[PDB]
Amino acid sequence: NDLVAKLWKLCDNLRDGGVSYQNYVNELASLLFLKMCKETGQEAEYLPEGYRWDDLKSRIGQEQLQFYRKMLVHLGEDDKKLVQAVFHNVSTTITEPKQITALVSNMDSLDWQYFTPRPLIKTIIHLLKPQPREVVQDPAAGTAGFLIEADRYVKSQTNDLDDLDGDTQDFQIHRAFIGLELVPGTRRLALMNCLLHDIEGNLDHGGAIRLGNTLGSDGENLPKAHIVATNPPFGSAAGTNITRTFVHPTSNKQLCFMQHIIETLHPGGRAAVVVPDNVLFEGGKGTDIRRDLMDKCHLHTILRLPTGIFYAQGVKTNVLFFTKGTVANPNQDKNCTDDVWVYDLRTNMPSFGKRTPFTDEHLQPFERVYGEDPHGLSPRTEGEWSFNAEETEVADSEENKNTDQHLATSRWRKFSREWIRTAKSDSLDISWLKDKDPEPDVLAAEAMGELVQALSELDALMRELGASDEADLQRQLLEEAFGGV
Repeated sequence: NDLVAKLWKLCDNLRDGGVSYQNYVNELASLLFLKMCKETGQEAEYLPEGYRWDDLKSRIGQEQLQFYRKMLVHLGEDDKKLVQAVFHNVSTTITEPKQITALVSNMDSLDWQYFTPRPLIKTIIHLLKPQPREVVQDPAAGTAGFLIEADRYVKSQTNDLDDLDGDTQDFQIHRAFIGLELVPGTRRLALMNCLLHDIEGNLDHGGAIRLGNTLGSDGENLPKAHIVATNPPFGSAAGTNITRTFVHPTSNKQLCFMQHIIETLHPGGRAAVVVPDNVLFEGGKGTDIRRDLMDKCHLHTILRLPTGIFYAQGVKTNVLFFTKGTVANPNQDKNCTDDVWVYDLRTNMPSFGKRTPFTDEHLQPFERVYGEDPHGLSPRTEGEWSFNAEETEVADSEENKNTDQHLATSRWRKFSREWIRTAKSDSLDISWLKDKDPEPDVLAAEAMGELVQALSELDALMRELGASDEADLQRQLLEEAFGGV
């Protein structure tokens, strides 16, 4: 039915990927199984480390097809005969690298928004403190919200540019701010926004916001920047093909933006990037890119945002604050990150909505402890108990290990690089507070039952698709009977 039709659409990738109608189900079953094991929440018990859904899903292109082949072989040969019995003599018939990438991501988002809270924008620009002569970039301009605010901040510190010499004024008007938007419709609105804000940008490109793909040619043709404040798209984003090579090729749109942001920043540059929880915990290439970030950049602060502050809803978001290299050594290539400060402004927070609005008041505590230095070098000391932090349930995890009662309830805590490396296995999904009081492995299990049911039926349509010119004209003979009404 609905599930079978949904599985069918995916076979379109297999069809155009080199796969025959006879192996559709086989191809799908494999991927679905790996995907389900993850959804179960205990893939650690079924699949071997290094060969799980994230390891395949995060990769892209040929690098992905070859990994898939290597993974099919590794699974079909081992003593863990349990899983082995499912991948024994199993091999994919996919040849088109663009097709597998399209398939894995397609079902990854299978089932069983350019809005940013104003107070968040204000806060982000306030902590970045953009100065004149600094080029502020926005890879995902949208309606130019961050740029307009960055410009507003600069004007509020220079009497609307009047404290600066004409030449610097021209810089602020034509070169200080740059954006890039994929959707022409949105870019138009963004263009009108800057224009009425006296932000002319470069006439060669239409103005401050350029039209194009950050993950494409336009992305690398973009000029470097001193500052980057952006809220890239969530999910698998819109029609944005990753036709650009990165230090670590990925199928994760968000992790691609991160790689771009790390690249355009001048040495000593600084950025604030709004990201989803996935970016912090995703494995596979996700771990490589996160290690790359903490190598090439000095990630110093992580703000875990509440829920329901975005027009979306069930999206967990954060804000990473970091510097390209280090203030002392703007060109450092490695070990830039040492101590990472995290501020939990999510767990045990007032359910935000039109009733409970998210205001600047909710961000003042965090901005206080943060410091006045835009590079997060102002003196800091763990200890912040706002929004009833003391009445929040403390979680029992590595984060709170050997931690005293008072600190384990603080919304402001620091973690070392070695700790993140060891305990967290290089994951930035750091949390040490439990929120107040179905089931994954249970939902996944029942779900799998149905997929299996669907998969069988779907196979029949093939197994029983008696190849001949009979079904060709017999099927259209029914169409020869009109349709509808």
